[PDB]
Amino acid sequence: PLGGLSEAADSLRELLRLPLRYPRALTALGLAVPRGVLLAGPPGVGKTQLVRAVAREAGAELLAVSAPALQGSRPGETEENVRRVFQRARELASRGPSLLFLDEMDALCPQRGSRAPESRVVAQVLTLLDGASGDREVVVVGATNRPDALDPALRRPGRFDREVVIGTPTLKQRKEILQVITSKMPISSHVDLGLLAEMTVGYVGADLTALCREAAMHALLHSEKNQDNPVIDEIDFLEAFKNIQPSSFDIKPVDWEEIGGLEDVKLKLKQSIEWPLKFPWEFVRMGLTQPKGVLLYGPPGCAKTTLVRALATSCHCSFVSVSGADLFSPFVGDSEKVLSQIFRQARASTPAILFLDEIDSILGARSASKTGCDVQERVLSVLLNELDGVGLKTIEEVFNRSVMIIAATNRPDVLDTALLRPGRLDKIIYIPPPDHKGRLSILKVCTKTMPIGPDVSLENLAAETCFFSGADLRNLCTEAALLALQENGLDATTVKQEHFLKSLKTVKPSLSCKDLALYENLFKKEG
Amino acid sequence: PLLKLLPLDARDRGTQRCRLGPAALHALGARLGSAVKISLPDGGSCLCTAWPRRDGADGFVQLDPLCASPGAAVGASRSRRSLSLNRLLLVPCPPLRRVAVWPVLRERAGAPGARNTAAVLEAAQELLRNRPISLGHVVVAPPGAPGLVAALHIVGGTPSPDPAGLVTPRTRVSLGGEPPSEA
Repeated sequence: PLGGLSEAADSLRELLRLPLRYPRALTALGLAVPRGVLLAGPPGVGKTQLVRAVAREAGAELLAVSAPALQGSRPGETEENVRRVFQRARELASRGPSLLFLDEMDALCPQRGSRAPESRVVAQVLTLLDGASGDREVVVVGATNRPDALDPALRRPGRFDREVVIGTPTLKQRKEILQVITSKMPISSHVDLGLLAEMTVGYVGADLTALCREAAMHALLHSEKNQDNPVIDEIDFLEAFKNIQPSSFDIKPVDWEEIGGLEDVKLKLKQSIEWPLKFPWEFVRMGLTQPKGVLLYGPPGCAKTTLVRALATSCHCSFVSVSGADLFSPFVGDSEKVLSQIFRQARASTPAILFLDEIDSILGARSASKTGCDVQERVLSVLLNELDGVGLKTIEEVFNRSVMIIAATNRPDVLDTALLRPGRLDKIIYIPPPDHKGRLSILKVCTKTMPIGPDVSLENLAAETCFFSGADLRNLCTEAALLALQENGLDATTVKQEHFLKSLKTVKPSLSCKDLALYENLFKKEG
Repeated sequence: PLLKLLPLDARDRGTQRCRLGPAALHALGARLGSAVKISLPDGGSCLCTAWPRRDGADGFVQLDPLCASPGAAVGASRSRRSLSLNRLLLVPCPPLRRVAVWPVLRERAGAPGARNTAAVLEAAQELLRNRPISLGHVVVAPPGAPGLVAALHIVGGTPSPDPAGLVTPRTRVSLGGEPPSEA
């Protein structure tokens, strides 16, 4: 059946019933819609089975011809085979409910800059589709892995523009697909499928299929007598985990109780970000402003991402974050398209919240290396271009869904001033390291589940934890709990007061109290 | 008894007939060119024309599945399985006044539409000459056959051709055109 894919399945079934379910309206209003889609993603148990499922969801000829199964040796037989299959498609358009499909067109579609015959292939397939423009009830589903793997001159407007990626393997989808797979093969009755699922980050569905496959393989090769009713034990699944690697590739929920200190910044973020969403009509009856961009900064090491996620939690709004590791792929020209796609999903779930983490990593030095920083400034340009795209309308019923972008970092100069300019971002808030009281509160809240006892008094550590960080205190109490455990051994529930001090004199913090002043002064001069 | 099932050399492979040794021919006593309903051991009966073995041999049965059972065609080749004589039957053949068919067409890819029915009707009337067919059966066309037709799924039979029936040169062939029970 369908495994962890029904979301994109439903979305695409909508986008395709739109032309298919009502053909007697376009020319009725001169409204030729897009005709041709691109399913990009790791194929196998998903994409093609999905297109099957959806053509069924409507009723359509599953003409599932794998495109690389029609290659020709001499120029002329190839394009005529294309004529053949597209003629099948057209005489199908003479029929009722239907759909044309193919897969792995990438082999049949290199990119531009290549030799001559690719020109012939692409021009003649463009011919066939531009002829089918007049057909009745058929379209083309180019099924490939990565959209870039295709010819650009075929993704034009009025051409293969509706481009959708297969799903990304989320945990819920992981469990769904494991269940779907095992629905036809006997696995033991003691499987926490979600366990292996979370063990399989990056592993797409088909990878999981393969995992279970080789698992059962060594199950058979390991079971001896009852080789007919395999109780495929999860130990062999671990065995499989070993003998496998995944491909290339903040759902974690949080709460405000998990954080304390710097209540001013919390109240601020509550004021100028979430409250527009929770009181939009109130805002506009006030009509004060919608600050579209917000920037945050302090000393690096206060786990600011946690506060960002807490904000993302207290609103229920669709939240998406963007990191340099999520960004720094080995493809040049990919960062721009990535951030574009992210903002595209933003405007897709138009009430969205987007967040750029460590923009220093997202955008490095401006001109430190004065010759090899071209694509970074190109990302800068495309970013600036997409930024002022958030300019909405409806000045002084109140429907206006914008995406208030927030970012945060600690290296101010490394950024570009035009971003900070009040044309794009006009709110920059300071995240100073906690005071004595903030350290007290952070200790209390990070300790509220640690092994504690009778001799605890956090105020003394507070007096001694000046010029620390939150992560500093957290690592401190963790290693101290380690000491407490190993001292009295495993079987122990007691507590201490001093091994914390010892860990203190082991772990030395950002004691300077000067670099914070540097960042603060620089930011304050930067806005 | 029990009979082996050799493959089929080219000459026969063209036409419909099925060869057989004079032993079994004496058994069921059919003169020649008769009909023999054959039930494949893989589900789906078949119908063929009788013709004696070339060399008075014994116990072997080469056959060709022209008048097949739907989809069960290829199940006739590529085997070494036996075939018990009881799996064959002599079937009476009436002259079958009028018939009615639903044809596929050959993929003359490049010109479909309105299909000049005189053409397809002539070709079908050709491919059905003097053959015995039994209702509920495909009739493939031989390779490199002329014309356009490539299938004659058999539906309408006037004197109820349930066992089988012989289409004669003076039999109406109504190109009815009702694809039956497509599932």
